[PDB]
Formats: sequence, structure tokens, C-alpha cells
Amino acid sequence: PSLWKGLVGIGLFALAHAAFSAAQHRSYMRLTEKEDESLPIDIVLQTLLAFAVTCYGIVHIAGEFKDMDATSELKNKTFDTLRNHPSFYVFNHRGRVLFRP
Amino acid sequence: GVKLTTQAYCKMVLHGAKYPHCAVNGLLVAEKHTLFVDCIPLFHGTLALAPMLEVALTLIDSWCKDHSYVIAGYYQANERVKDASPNQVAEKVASRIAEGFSDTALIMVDNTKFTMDCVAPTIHVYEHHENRWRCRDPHHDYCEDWPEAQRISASLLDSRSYETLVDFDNHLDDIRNDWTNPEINKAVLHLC
Repeated sequence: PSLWKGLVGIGLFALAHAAFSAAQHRSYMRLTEKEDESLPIDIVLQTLLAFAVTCYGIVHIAGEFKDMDATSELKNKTFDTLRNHPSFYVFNHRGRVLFRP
Repeated sequence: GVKLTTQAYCKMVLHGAKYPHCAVNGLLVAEKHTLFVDCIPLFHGTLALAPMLEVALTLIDSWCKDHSYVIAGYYQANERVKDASPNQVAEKVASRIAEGFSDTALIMVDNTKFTMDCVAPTIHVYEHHENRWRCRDPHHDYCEDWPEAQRISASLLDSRSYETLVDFDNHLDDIRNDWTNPEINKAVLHLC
């Protein structure tokens, strides 16, 4: 369904928010200068979950596969279509006379 | 002495309108001055192929003898506007069907006179005598009720019933499409 597309959007948004959080946390260190050297569990969990949902949505957004066997889409092609030959059309048929000229 | 019903003429016009750009053909069945009680179409476009014609004729004979009719006429409408003479296919098919009953004569839908209301009788009836096929008198009366045929053909064409019409070729495409096409028959009954 189309909602899949919407899903991926929020995923990116989630990732974007993670970035902001990470940036802020970096400022934290740039003002604390302590031996933490570790991201908050909340931000990494949020980033990983956003990655998972965004990838799952993207896989759907990629599209639908197509079968290799050439007789798949040609199965429904009745003989009433392949014979038309659009380049070799002739307009000397009963259609013109029968219909309004 | 060839006589066909008004429903035969409306079926003629219906099949002509369904595939205006492609030459068509088919049969007309009657009970044993013969009166063609019913008709049936078959194929369009390419018509010189034998196997479809043979399988068709066999199915027509089976269906008719199961329900007491017998095939007694052949119709063919050509593709070209300025063409009104039978081709090899029509001549041989008419000769073969006429082998059973001598009263069988060919009919061809002259597409030059094909109009909305069918002001003049489009069909031309050809007889086989002296081993040659030649047309009858054009001034002869062909349909049983000419004003009725005119009005029913006009109503059917203006009702866009030609798209719904199904011939033998659509049955070949899918059996779910009824080749006996009783739908046009009930429409004829309702109109009459």
C-alpha cells in the first residue's frame, strides 16, 4: 500500500531526530570533558529502531519483482491484438461508411 | 428462394459493427424458400485458415443436430469497401455446406451499403447453379419484416450492444464468453 511510503518518511524523520540528539550529546561532552566516551542508550536504541523500520519500509518501496519466464505477461495476449500491425493500418473498411463521415 | 429472419439481419449488423476493420464470416442454421431461423458468427481478420473453420463447422453441426436445427447458409463480410465478390474461402465453404442440402446458398454483407439504419438490404444472396456461383436479384425482398429489421438494428447499434456481442472467436479465447450469445436473442425479444 501507499502508507509504506509514509512509513519510510517518519523513519527518516526519526533518524534526523537522532542526529540532533547526538549533536546535543556531543556538546555535552564538549562542556563536560569527562571520561564518559559513550552515547546514551536511548539515542542508540532509537537510531537502531529507526534504521530497522526505515529499511523494512524501503524494501517495500523498492517495488515488485518481475518474472523471468517470457511467457508470463504474454499469456493473456489474445490473437485479436497481435494481428493489428499499427503501422500497416488501412482505412478502406466498413467502419467509415457505417459510422458518421 | 432464400429467406432469413430479422434476427439474422440484426446479428449480421451486430457482427459487422463489432469488428468493422476485419473481414468476418459465419453460418446460418435452419430447421429441416428455406427459412434461416437462426445464425452464428465465427472468427474475424484472417479467414483463409482451415483448422478453425473445420472445428467451427463440426461444432455448429453438433449443436444444431442436438437441438433439431441444421446449418443451411454461410455469410461472409469482406474487409475492403469496394469489394463485393466472394473470395476462395467463401466459395469453397459455400460449396462444401451446399453438398448436404441444395437449398443452401451463400450470403455476403455488402459493406458499401452498411449504414446506421441500414436503409437498403446490405446482404446479397448468391446461388450455385451450372457449377457457378452468381448473385440473385437485388430488387428481391430479403428480410421478413424490413421496417422491423431496420428499427431493431438501429436500436441495437445505438444501445452499444455490438461490444457485448460474442462470436466463436471469443469463445475460443475463453469459453466463459457464451458463443450461443442468447443475450442478443433476449434483447431482440424485448425490442420486438
